[PDB]
Amino acid sequence: SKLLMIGTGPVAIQLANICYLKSDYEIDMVGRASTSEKSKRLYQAYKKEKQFEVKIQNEAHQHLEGKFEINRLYKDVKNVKGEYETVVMACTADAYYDTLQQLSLETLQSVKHVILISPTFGSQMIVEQFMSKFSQDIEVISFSTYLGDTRIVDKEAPNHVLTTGVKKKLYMGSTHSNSTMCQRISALAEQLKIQLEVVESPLHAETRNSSLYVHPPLFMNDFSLKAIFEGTDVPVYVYKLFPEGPITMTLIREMRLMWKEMMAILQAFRVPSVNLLQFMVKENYPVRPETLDEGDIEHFEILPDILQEYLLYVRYTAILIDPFSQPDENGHYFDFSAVPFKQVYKNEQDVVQIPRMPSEDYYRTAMIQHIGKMLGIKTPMIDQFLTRYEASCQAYKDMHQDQQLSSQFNTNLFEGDKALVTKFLEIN
Amino acid sequence: SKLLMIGTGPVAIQLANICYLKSDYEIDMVGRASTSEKSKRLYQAYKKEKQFEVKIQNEAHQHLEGKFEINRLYKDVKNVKGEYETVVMACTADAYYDTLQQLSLETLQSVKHVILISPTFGSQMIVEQFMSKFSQDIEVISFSTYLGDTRIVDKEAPNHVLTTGVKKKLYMGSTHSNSTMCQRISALAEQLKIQLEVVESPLHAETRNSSLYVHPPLFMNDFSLKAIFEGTDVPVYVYKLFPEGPITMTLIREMRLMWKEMMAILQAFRVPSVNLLQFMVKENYPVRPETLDEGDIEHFEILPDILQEYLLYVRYTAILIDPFSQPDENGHYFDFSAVPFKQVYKNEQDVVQIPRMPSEDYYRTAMIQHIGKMLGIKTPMIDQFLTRYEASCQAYKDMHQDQQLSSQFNTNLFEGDKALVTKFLEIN
Ligand SMILES: NC(=O)C1=CN([C@@H]2O[C@H](COP(=O)(O)OP(=O)(O)OC[C@H]3O[C@@H](n4cnc5c(N)ncnc54)[C@H](OP(=O)(O)O)[C@@H]3O)[C@@H](O)[C@H]2O)C=CC1
Ligand SMILES: NC(=O)C1=CN([C@@H]2O[C@H](COP(=O)(O)OP(=O)(O)OC[C@H]3O[C@@H](n4cnc5c(N)ncnc54)[C@H](OP(=O)(O)O)[C@@H]3O)[C@@H](O)[C@H]2O)C=CC1
Ligand SMILES: N[C@H](Cc1c[nH]c[nH+]1)C(=O)O
Ligand SMILES: N[C@H](Cc1c[nH]c[nH+]1)C(=O)O
Repeated sequence: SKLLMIGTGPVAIQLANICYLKSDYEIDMVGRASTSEKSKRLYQAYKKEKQFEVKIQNEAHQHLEGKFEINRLYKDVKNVKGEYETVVMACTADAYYDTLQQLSLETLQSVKHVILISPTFGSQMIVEQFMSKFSQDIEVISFSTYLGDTRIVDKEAPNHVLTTGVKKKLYMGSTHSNSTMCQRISALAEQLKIQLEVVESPLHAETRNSSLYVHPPLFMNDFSLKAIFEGTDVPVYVYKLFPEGPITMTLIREMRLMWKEMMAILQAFRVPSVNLLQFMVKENYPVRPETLDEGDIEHFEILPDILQEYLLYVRYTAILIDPFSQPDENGHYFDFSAVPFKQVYKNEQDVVQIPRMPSEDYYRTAMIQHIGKMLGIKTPMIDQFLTRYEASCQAYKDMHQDQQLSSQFNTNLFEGDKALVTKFLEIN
Repeated sequence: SKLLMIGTGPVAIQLANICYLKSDYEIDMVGRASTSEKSKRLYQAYKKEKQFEVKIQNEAHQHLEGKFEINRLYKDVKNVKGEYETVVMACTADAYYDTLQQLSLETLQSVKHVILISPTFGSQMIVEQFMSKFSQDIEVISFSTYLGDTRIVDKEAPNHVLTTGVKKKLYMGSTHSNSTMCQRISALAEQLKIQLEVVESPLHAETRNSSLYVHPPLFMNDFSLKAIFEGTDVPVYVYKLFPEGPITMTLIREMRLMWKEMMAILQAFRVPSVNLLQFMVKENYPVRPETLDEGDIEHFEILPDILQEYLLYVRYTAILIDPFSQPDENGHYFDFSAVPFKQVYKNEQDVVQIPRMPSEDYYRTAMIQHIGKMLGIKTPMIDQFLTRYEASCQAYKDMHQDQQLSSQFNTNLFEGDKALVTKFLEIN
C-alpha cells in the first residue's frame, strides 16, 4: 500500500492524481532540489499551497483532472526512507539507473513493482538487472510512452499543470504477463477511456514508440547538430524540408536504415516488427486519403527500399501543414511544421545544457548500439549518429573553453547502464 | 525582304522589335479585331501612338528593348494581301492551321520560311503539310518555346510591353538543316546573348519544352479540373501538395507515365529522349545541392520507375518555396508555389472561355494521341487525360445551359490538324 513516484514534473503530477483518485496507495513523490532549480521551485510551490492541480483543455479528458495532496514530498532521492511496494519512474530513461542506485538498501529490498513511464528500448533490462540484486522476483512494467501531453502554463506555479492531449493508443508490457498489476492498469485505462494494448513483454512495448526510429535521424545529422550547438542565421525548423529544415532524401534514407537495424535486433529477441509508416499515419497523426495508398501503408514492410523511402518522404511532406485544420480565406492551413530547434542553453548557475532533443537520443542510440554489439548485429547507421553527436560535443568543448559545461558533454556516459545490459543478455 | 508577324500580343511585339532592329525585313503584323476585343484594343492603341515599345526589367536584357514602328498593322488575317518571304507565327499552336488557311493563295505561294515560336509537338508537321500545297520547298523552323517572359503591365497601353525574364537555353530545329535562316537566327541569338542550341529537326526542338510533359498531368486531373470549371471553397494552387493543390504520388505517377508514352513516340521518330528531371533542374529552376544527388539527376533515364517518381515528387517539394530567395527574419522564404488556377471566365461579350491552361494542353494532348494511333503506340495515360477534360466540358455544358459558351467546349476540334498529321506520316 505505499507508492514512490520518482519525478516532480508534469508527468509525475498527472500520474500522481490518477493514483490519488483511483488507487489505494499512499503516495510519496521524490524530486531533486540538490541538482535542480526546477525541482526546487516545485518543492517550494507545493510546500506553500499543499495541493497540486491538474487542469484539462479538452473536456474529453475529465477523469484526469483534479486537485490533490500527497502523503510526502521528498526533496531529494537520498532522503527517501522506508518501504515501498511500487516505484513509478516518471523521470527521463537516462536517469533510471543513476536514480535507483541512490535509494537505500532497505527501500530497494521492499520493492515489488517498478513501472517505467517513458522508457527507452532496453530500459526494462537495465532496471530488471539492477533491481535483481535486491528482490528476487521484481515485476518491471514498461509503457510505450507517457499517456499524453501535460505541461506547466505558469512557471511560477509549477504545481499546476495542464493536460492538453491524450494518446489514441498506449502499449504496456510486464515481465509478469497478465499479473495483478497488469490487470489493474488495464482496468484503470478503461476508466480513463484510454486505449491500452497489453503486449508480451516490456521490450515489445518499448519498441512501439515512434520517436525511437524518427528522432535520431531528425536530430543527429549535421544540419540539426549545427542548429542545436552553433545556431543559424535565420530560424530553421525541425520538420521542414531543406533549407528550411533537415528533411531530405538523405535523411529519410538514414531513417529507413535505422529502422532496419532496429528490426534486425527485434528479430533476435523475437519481437514482432514495427510497420513504421502505418504506425506514423494510423497512430501518430493522420493524413488525407488521397496522400497515401491504403495498400502501401499496410504492406509497407514488404515493399522495396526506394518505395519505403518515398512513402516516408511523402508522409513528412503531407504534414508540413495540418491538412485537417481549417484553411483560412487565402487557402492557407496551420503551419504544423514550424517547430523550432531548442539550442544549447545556460541554466541559472551558468552551466551549459544540451536540450533533451538530442541528449536523450544519444542515450537511446548508445543503448541500441551496445545491444547490437552484444548480439553481433551490425548497426552502421546508429554508429554514425553517435559519431556525429560526439563530434559536436567535442567541437563545443574546443570552441567554448571559458564556459562551464554539463556532464552531458562528457564521454563516455552510461557505463553502468551498458554493464547491466551486458549482464542481462549473458543470462537471458 | 518582307516579313509577316502573325500575332499582336507581347510575344509578337517583342519579336517584332528584334526584327525591326536586327533584320532587313519590312515588318507587317496581323491581328484579329473580328474575333477579339484584346486585338482591337491593341490596334486602337497602335493607331493612336504609331509606336510600339518594349521595356526591360533586368538590365541584363538591353538588346531586346526599344521603341519602334512597323510597316503595316493589319486588323485581321483575311485582310493580308501580297507576298511575304517569311511568316512568323507568334500565336497559340492550336490556331496555326486555322490562321494560315485564312491567308490568300497568292500570299501562301510566296512564302519561303515559316517560323513557329511556341509550337507543340507535331506543329511543324501540320504546318509543313498544309503549306506544301502552295510552296514545294517551304522551310519550317520550330523553337522549343518563346525566348522568355513578356507581358502588358497596363491593359490600356497594350502596345507597351515588358520583358521580365529571358530563358537560359532555347532549342531550334529546321526542316532545312544548317540553312541560311538557321545561321542568321544563330548569329542573332549570339547578339542577344541568348544561348541557342540548334538540333536535327523541328520535332526534336518541340520536345525540349518541359510544359509538354508537366502541364497535362498538373491540369488534367480531377482536382485541377474542379478548381478550373467549378471552383473551390478556398483558393487552391497549381504547385502545392494536396489538399492545397494537386500534387500527390498519384499525380507524379501520371507524369512519369505520360513522359514514358512520349518517349516511346520519340523512339519511333528516332529523336533522342528527354531526361525530364535534368531538364527541370538544370534548365527550368534550380534546387539546392543537398536536395538531389547529382548521379540520380544524370542517370534519371535508367533508374527504376519508383525512383524516378520519388525524384520528381522531391523536385516539386523543393520548389514549394524559392530556396534561393532571401529568407525573412523568421526563416520563411518566398512562396513560389502559390500560383492560383485561372478559372473559366466570361469575355466582354458574355461568352464563357476556358483559360489557356488547360485549353492548350487539350490541344497538345489530342495531337500526341493522334500521332500515337498513327504509329501504333498505345498512350493510355494521354487517353485518360483527354477523357477527363471532355467530361468537364460536357459537365459544364449540362450545368450551364443558360450561358453562352465558346467553341473550346465543343467536340471534336482539330479534325483539320489531325488530317494533316495523318497525311504527313503516310508520306514521311
Ligand atoms: N508532454 C509531456 O510532458 C511528455 C513527456 N515525455 C517524457 O516523460 C519524461 C518526464 O517528463 P516531464 O514531467 O514532462 O518533464 P520533466 O523534465 O519535469 O520530468 C523528468 C523528471 O525527472 C527528473 N529527473 C531527471 N534526472 C533526475 C535524477 N538524477 N534524479 C531524480 N530525478 C531526476 C526531473 O527533474 P527536474 O524537475 O529537476 O528537471 C523531472 O522531475 C521525460 O522523458 C519526458 O521527455 C514524453 C512525451 C510527452
Ligand atoms: N511570357 C509569355 O508571354 C509566354 C508566352 N507563351 C506562349 O506564346 C504564345 C503567344 O503568347 P502572348 O503574345 O504572350 O499572348 P497572346 O494571347 O496575346 O498571344 C497569342 C496571339 O495570337 C493571337 N491569336 C489567337 N487565335 C488566333 C486566330 N485564329 N487568328 C489570328 N490570331 C490569333 C492572339 O490574339 P488576341 O490578342 O486576340 O488574344 C494573340 O495576338 C502563346 O501560346 C503563349 O501561351 C509561352 C511562354 C511564355
Ligand atoms: N506528432 C509528431 C511530431 C510533429 C510533426 N510535426 C509537428 N510535430 C509526428 O511527427 O507525427
Ligand atoms: N518555372 C516552372 C513553373 C513554376 C513552378 N512554381 C512556380 N512556377 C517550373 O516548374 O519550374
